[PDB]
Amino acid sequence: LFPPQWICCDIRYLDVSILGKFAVVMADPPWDIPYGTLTDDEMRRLNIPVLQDDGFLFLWVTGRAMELGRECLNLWGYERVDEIIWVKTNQLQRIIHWLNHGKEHCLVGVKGNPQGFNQGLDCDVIVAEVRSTSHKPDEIYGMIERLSPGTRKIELFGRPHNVQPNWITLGNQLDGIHLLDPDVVARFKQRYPDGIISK
Amino acid sequence: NDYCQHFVDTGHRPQNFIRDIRLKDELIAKSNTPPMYLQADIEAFDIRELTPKFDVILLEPPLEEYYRKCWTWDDIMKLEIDEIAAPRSFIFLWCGSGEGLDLGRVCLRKWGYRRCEDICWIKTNKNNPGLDPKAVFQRTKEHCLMGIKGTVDIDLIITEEPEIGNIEKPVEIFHIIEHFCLGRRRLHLFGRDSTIRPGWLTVGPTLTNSNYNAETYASYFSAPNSYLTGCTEEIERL
Ligand SMILES: Nc1ncnc2c1ncn2[C@@H]1O[C@H](CSCC[C@H](N)C(=O)O)[C@@H](O)[C@H]1O
Ligand SMILES: [Mg+2]
Repeated sequence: LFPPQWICCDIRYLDVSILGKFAVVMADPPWDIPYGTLTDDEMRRLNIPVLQDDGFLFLWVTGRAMELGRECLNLWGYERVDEIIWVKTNQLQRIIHWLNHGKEHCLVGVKGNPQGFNQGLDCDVIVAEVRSTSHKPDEIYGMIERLSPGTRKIELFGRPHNVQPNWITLGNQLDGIHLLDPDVVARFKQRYPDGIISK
Repeated sequence: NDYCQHFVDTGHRPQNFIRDIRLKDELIAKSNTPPMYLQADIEAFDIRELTPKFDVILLEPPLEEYYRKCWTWDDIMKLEIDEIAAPRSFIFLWCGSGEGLDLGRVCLRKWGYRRCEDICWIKTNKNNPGLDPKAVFQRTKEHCLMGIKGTVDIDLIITEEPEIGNIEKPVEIFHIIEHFCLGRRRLHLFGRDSTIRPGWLTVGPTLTNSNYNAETYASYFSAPNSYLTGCTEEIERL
């Protein structure tokens, strides 16, 4: 359902089978390389496989998560088919151990055989201003919307400023639960009648 | 300003809108060995003939994707790079923009390296504003992976996209490598006449001439010069 929806939760414990299937998954995990992290095993165990039948996964990585994220992508059933680079700038379009780092990477995985996506409209470089720590560029939502207009999407480890129309956002710094999709509302009430998400 | 939307609207890549040490380059130039080079068909050549063991290897296999004798990742992964790399040494592997970003990492680990940087060559199209089956986006960059084994610059190179059929990589990769001060035994595999450079041994199938002699090359690094970084003053003799 078109307007933003979200669930404050521990993504390790939420039963994501209640959320249905998504054209696009995006995640910005707190890799174990400001907030708390997930262990490599916790990441591997996330139930990403239930979220999609056919579509794309956008996975932000840095440092050794360039490798761990590739492992997770494959374990979850995806093939890496693209890699977006966000060149980090200040307001005047200047770029902000062995090398200084001017970019962050977002792996693009595919699962199944997506049909009817508008592949090739955008390019794989984002030039966008840095904002607060870990805040990814909003440009990625536009690229994803042009790629797959009007379809349902889910974001993992999002914060409040990440909620967007057509997206369901999951994260432990969101504020409560805001669900509008009647199919999701129904399945959430069955699974969590007392509104509590533990174990 | 959303440069992604702008690219969709106009064909100008977002990187078109990115805006904008000598004494050290001088020491590097002073310590550089003479350029040395060898024509060799690397698929048929025992690379163990390349001695001594190298401090830095730049590996630039001619991928088919560069063209729109090519090497596949099957071919590349079976190179025995670990047999000519020094126990402490570095590798710079041009991986392209497709499956190489995964398979090049497999190669680095196969040869005993761990990746420590991912250097991205971002190509602008300021001069010509306006397609792998699996690709989700237009690919406008290439990756050079840096690996290490054993115990000033940024990880971006921005230049204009070269003319079709030009397979050269930006010479700025040499600047980055040399500024690390990693040692003076530097090997460029799949270099060409056009990439030969002081301080480097270049080995490749298309070279028109050779001057490599293993004993002469080794004599550049015999004592007291065995351990120079390539960024310090020459050691006095006589
Ligand atoms: N176990 C967990 N379950 C859900 N969220 C978690 C979590 N562990 C950490 N997080 C949250 O994951 C987020 C990672 S930072 C995410 C940044 C976001 N993409 C942006 O653009 O701003 C943080 O909010 C952190 O608190
Ligand atoms: Mg299609």
